[PDB]
Amino acid sequence: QSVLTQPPSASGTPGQRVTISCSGSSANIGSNTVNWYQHLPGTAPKLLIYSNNQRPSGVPDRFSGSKSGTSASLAISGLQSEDEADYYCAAWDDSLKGVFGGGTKLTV
Amino acid sequence: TQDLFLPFFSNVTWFHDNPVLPFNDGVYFASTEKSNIIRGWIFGTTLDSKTQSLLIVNNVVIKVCEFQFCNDPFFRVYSNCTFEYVSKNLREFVFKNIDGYFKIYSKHTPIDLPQGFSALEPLVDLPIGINITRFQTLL
Amino acid sequence: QVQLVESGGVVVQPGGSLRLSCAASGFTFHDHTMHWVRQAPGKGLEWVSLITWNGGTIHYSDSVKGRFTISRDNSKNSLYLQMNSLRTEDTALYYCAKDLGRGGWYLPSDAWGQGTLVTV
Amino acid sequence: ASVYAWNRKRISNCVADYSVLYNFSTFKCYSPTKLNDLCFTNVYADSFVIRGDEVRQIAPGQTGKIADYNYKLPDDFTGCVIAWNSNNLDSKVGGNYNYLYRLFRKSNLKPFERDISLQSYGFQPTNGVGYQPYRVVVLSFELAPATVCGPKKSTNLVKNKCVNFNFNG
Ligand SMILES: *[C@@H]1O[C@H](CO)[C@@H](O)[C@H](O)[C@H]1NC(C)=O
Ligand SMILES: *[C@@H]1O[C@H](CO)[C@@H](O)[C@H](O)[C@H]1NC(C)=O
Ligand SMILES: *[C@@H]1O[C@H](CO)[C@@H](O)[C@H](O)[C@H]1NC(C)=O
Repeated sequence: QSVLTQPPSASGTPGQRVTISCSGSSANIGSNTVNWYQHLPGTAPKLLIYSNNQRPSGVPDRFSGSKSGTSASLAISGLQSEDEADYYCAAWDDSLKGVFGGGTKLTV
Repeated sequence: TQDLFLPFFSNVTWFHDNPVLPFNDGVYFASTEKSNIIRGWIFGTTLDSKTQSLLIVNNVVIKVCEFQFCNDPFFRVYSNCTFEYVSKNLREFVFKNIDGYFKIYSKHTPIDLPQGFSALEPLVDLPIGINITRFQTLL
Repeated sequence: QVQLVESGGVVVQPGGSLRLSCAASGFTFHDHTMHWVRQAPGKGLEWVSLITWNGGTIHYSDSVKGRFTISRDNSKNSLYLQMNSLRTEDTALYYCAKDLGRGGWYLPSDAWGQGTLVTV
Repeated sequence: ASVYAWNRKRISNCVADYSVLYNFSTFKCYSPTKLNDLCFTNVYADSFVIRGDEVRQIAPGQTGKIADYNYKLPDDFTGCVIAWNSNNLDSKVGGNYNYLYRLFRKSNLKPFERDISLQSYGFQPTNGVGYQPYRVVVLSFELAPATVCGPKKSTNLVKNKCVNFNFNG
């Protein structure tokens, strides 16, 4: 029940690197930018990545991403036990308005 | 003593009139006036805002800056600065430029160029790292 | 030091209405675009609406379009969301968030409030 | 000045008695006790206001919103970075919008570049330390005969005795 498509989960050993993919139509990703959020249970979602590969203050260089074609992805390196959070893909649509994906659960 | 001096009985150019003149190891300048027309001197190289230029205008104001000078300066002298300082008769001057210092000597006496002997006392030692190859009299 | 505080997380009978309020401080209010996002229990984030700094444009998600109204008061540094014709499907944790910067807009940025729970 | 539009005060033709500064919460030189023994062609005091958590960005080898988009220092910087808390000076209730910083830029700044081509600081008296305003002055040392030098010390004059004297060198 979403437009942007993401995997239900991701996992790895601390110190390793994982990626979370995101896909949609040309009206979702192809003609727009992709933002990512890191949502730690117990509080609100926070911005992780914006405009494909930019970071807000407070977010370390272990978090980066990219956009190409009609798809986008988030890369998480140096996995820490404190990053066990739900990551979300979002973009502005040409037909619809604000679009968020289901979210990916990243676990240790 | 061994130093830069004006040779005795040397050839001296008499201006009546104020083109840009070359500057070598140092120069001698003297003027004879009744009406006090000469105001100061301009020292430097290209004098076109590309390099530092030394502008001395009689109070007495001394500036070193990237000035764009007029083709015929006289207020119409010029149109990024490193130094600024503010303070019938013959006025003798000596202008030297050694090891980053612009040295000025002078002597004023009551009165062609008169014959006689006197020594010029030092006026000021200016710590200005300026390249001087040309200068002009400002009227 | 950006802070956003939501209020109005109460229980309301289906078919009724509820207004939410977000207090804002720590940034220029009157020049910034602000957004609402809700999270239904067991689900991911669902975008609701945005209002720009000058009221120049307003956008709604289709599921709330025509039934939700967004407004702001730049003299009180506050954002409001009026949600009518409510259904049990609207049960969600509502969050107040600001955009990346002044003038323009895109999506909710880094500063999110704690949010409040709305039950229908 | 605002960090996006930091101002430069030029120091020249004077005695740089640095003991008035050395003896502030931050005083990091890139030795702070030997400043009075040095002469400079010029000294430049770059003055601006930033947040507490941005103070760490005012240094060689550092990156961040200030280091990259407002006030960049070179890896071979010579000089001293001095900073102190100004919570009771530059803060207002609701946020002091007088001070601004650059949040977005196409590319990073060069050392000592001043680009004023922009977001306000939410400076408030009740902010956490990391979000409180700090006044930062960076003293850049340019290494001419030199015009900026430390102070000279002196004693007194003793006459009619064998003494070891030094008169202006
Ligand atoms: C000075 O130079 C001129 C040529 O310009 C020459 O005719 C004159 O004899 C010279 N005078 C002396 C004393 O050398
Ligand atoms: C001349 O101006 C430039 C800026 O355009 C500056 O970088 C340079 O240092 C200035 N020159 C001097 C001697 O101050
Ligand atoms: C002239 O400029 C050169 C640099 O090209 C410098 O090394 C030299 O010392 C300068 N001379 C004077 C008299 O300033």
